Amino acid sequence: KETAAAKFERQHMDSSTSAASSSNYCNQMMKSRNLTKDRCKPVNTFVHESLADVQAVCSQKNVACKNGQTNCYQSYSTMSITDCRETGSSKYPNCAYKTTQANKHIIVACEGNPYVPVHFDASV
Repeated sequence: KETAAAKFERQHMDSSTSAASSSNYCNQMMKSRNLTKDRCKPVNTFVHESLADVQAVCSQKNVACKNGQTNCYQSYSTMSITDCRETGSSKYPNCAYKTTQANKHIIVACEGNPYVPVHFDASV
């Protein structure tokens, strides 16, 4: 298929940009990352930092995941992110998203060898 680390990268990494510049950022990215393919994914966060900086979070502050697992880590510093959330009017296959650019800590679930991010838990 796709490995768990490769899938995290495709759904959440966007280092080519420093921040979302238009309210159209989410509609374009959700589409080009093939996240509106079978349905409209309701919520998705893009991180605008290098892959190495995001991978480094697996060695930062260990916190519990929203599901109760303890393989979640919170970044010591804030990072540039973009939250994409489907609007109330969105309907497959005409997906519409609201873009919210912000700077905040990210929380990720890590695993394997090497121990890398495999799930985006929350931003705070």
